Amino acid sequence: MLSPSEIPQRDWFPSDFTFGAATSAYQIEGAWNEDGKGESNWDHFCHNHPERILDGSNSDIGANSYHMYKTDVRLLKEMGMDAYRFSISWPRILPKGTKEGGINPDGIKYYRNLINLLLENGIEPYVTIFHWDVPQALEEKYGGFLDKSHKSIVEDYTYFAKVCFDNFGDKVKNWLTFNDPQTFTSFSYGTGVFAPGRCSPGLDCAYPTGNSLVEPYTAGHNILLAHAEAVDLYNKHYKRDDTRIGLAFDVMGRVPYGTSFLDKQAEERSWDINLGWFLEPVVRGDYPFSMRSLARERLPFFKDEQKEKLAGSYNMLGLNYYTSRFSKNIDISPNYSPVLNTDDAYASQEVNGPDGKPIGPPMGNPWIYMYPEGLKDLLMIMKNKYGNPPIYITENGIGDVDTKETPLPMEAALNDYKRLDYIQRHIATLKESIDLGSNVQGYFAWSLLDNFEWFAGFTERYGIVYVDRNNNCTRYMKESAKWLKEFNTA
Amino acid sequence: MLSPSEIPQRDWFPSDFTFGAATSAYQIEGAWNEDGKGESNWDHFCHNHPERILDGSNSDIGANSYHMYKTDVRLLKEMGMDAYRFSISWPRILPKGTKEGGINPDGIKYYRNLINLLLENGIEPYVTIFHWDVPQALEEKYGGFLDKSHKSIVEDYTYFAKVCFDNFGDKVKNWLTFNDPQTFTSFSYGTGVFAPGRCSPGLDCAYPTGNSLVEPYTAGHNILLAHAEAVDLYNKHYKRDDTRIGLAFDVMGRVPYGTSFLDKQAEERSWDINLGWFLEPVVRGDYPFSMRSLARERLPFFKDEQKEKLAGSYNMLGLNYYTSRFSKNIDISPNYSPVLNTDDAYASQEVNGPDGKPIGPPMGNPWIYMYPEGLKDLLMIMKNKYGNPPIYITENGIGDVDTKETPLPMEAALNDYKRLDYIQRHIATLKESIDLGSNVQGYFAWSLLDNFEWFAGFTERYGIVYVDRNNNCTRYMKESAKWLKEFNTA
Repeated sequence: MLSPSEIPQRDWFPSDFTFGAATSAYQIEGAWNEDGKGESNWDHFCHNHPERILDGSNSDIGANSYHMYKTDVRLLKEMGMDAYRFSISWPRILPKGTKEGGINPDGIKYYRNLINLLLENGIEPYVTIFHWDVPQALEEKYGGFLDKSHKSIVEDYTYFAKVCFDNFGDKVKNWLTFNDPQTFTSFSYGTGVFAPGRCSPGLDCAYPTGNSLVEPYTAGHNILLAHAEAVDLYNKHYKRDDTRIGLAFDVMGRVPYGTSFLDKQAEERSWDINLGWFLEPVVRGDYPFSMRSLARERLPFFKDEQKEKLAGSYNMLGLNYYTSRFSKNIDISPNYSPVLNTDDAYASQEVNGPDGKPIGPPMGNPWIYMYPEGLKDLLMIMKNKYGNPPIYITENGIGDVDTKETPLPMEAALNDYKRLDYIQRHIATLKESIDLGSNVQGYFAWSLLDNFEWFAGFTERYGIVYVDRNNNCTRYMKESAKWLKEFNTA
Repeated sequence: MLSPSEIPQRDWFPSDFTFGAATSAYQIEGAWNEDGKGESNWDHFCHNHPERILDGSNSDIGANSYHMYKTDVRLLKEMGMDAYRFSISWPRILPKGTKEGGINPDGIKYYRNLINLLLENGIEPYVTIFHWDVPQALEEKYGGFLDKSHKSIVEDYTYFAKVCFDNFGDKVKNWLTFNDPQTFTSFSYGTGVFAPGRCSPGLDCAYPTGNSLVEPYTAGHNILLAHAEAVDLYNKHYKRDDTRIGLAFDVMGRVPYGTSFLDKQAEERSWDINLGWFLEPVVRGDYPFSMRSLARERLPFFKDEQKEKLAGSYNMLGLNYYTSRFSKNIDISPNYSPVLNTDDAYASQEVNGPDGKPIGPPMGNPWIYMYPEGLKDLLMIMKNKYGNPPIYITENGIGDVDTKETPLPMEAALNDYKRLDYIQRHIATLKESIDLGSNVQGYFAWSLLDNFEWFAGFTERYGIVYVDRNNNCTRYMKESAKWLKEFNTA
């Protein structure tokens, strides 16, 4: 348990530092087929493959934030949050996903009202343009981000961004093109645990007719081109001195498994395939050398023109941090063959070190182990290797397990001391990292609300604010939310 | 240049520290076809392709050390050298390079007498078994180290090794299986400037029908297998508590060209392809990860049993250092295709940094630039990354250019102050390295004598002792030799 002097204080950070909460459209909105909203890959996947969701649920209602946005703002305001990061639903704005399909007026109106209400309450909006919700129309037309041409999806995404810029740009000063590109490509096309659920034949996913060694890279390539093109557009016609744009990467810290220089090299390849994959291209205009030498022809090349648009295509960067892993070396040899795109790193990602102990105490769900040190390591890397750009921890939190077999009593769900302790530690880590020179400028507690958790469905509660789906999605502040309130209010 | 207090003193090093000089058989012996000595790849290359030698010479005479070894020993004694590193001519011991061809008694006689003379004069012999002089018989039989079976050359070398252990093991306490395996493979089969002169079609060498991207690796693989087999034989039947065996690697220091992390990565790949290529296998039993990822199938895999014999196959390691280079990153791209095996590191090795200035002052010939710091970097790498094993700088020196067009007058050749300054600086660097914890135990000035310099023929004088080939290879000490004498006997 942290001691009194170890609990972070708002005044530990500069006056302009940003503290907020975050969410994603498909996870909280609900109203999935309401007011003209088009169907998304996730609507499709959940409805057609409930057996691929842990509890067979879907986000038809989620946290019902489409209808309850005023309450979400009230909660953010009561907590004294400086900002709120949320995402826009592509199919809710462009039901057909394209210009020809037309812009959905109600979709525009919804985010318009949410943005104005936030600003009216002094909360700065950090708008994520895309969070895995691809219009099913594009998915059917050309496989969405699997688009072999590297043109259709890029054009349609760019137009989608243009729509957000045209309608919200006068109000929004912070844009995030993508969120978690690595998890999206690896889970949607590698292990196929995410919509549309594709993987190599022989693997266990809904559609074992893809290629876990190629499709993740194809999609990743399209995401980068889309990002570069959107940023080019924003810069040319929408940017203002006081506005910024970037993207957020999902990243787990990497620590050498053992003492051999071999594990340090494995650790190196691991940061590369996780963070480098999408970060290096926006920083320097191309993928990490490691990945190029290992994925080879399975990793598409950029044109010199694309490298240019990509290099430096951001004013700030988001970092979604939750845990870390020990990276253990795997030699190139006839005995080993990569199966998943992530195997190209030639390193196993271990939870337990050589002493058989976990890298950090388990937080509850199957993958989160508390290791704040990794966040510092990550920040030091951003600082010393990637130009120390403005950083925002766009996601940080834990999931409280709550299953039909082992329900989490409301009272316990509210007394989320483990979550509180975890959040406090990472915030403390940021304070340390800042003193060390890290250009981090904000922290967003992940999940303002308890909501849908993709393949985990509703088996986990990540919110700092409880949502009782049994009672009109009523929100109740958890101890974590209450401390943050005290923190920002102090 | 170096102030009085900066000049190294013998008392700067431990009393057991070793100071010596070195040479190689083909470069100094002469008597290429005397007393039953068989023809070597180098005898063949020089005689058949004199046009591939800068001054069209050969080493039929060299420094005539076969007949003049006695004076070589006297010089070494005069300088108070602790040890003498020389190599054994494979074809002189085994004219047909094999057991069936029989052992040549005169060959055994010569080295046996050199060894006894050295010892009776208190000079420790450090014997290099192979220094590029492959019996032509084996070359014609199966291409020598190009042996596609990875069997014949291995057994023939092992037997050659056995012959050496049998006849000299009782007196020799320090063995070096190979010397400069990287230069040998790269120059003999990559650029083709070394015997037999093979390179990829389209390249300029005597036999542009090889493969500069494959043959260097094949030969390298055979060298490693040969080494492991010889060390295994040695450890099982000849090694005594006071004897040691290893090999020596040629290595240029690598420094990132610019300040980008990309050049640090390039620097990394450069150490790997130059030093790691042969070092990592004898340390851990396999090639560097970088090389396997880049050379791929052109880099043979070791059987588990071979990996076992290779890992830890040495009691000491030799390092042949002369200069360093700035490693500049080269991205993997459809625009770049490796032509030479060395291009596999995706890094250009530059003499001049971004400021257009050379990494170090030019020492005279076309490739040596004085950069003592590079030696320290190398020693620290050995220390912190490769187990800090006993290290002997088995080679270090410079080559005084002496051509027909621009002869080096004897007076100018004897007053080799550039060489003297260069040697004193590297010796100082060893003292600094020892203080940093380096496990270096000795230093060998390269070229006891002025001699044949491979493709450079006699256009360069690397000796600390002048050899007047015009007279009868009469030897005269240079200022460098005189200082070393003062140094050792002070």
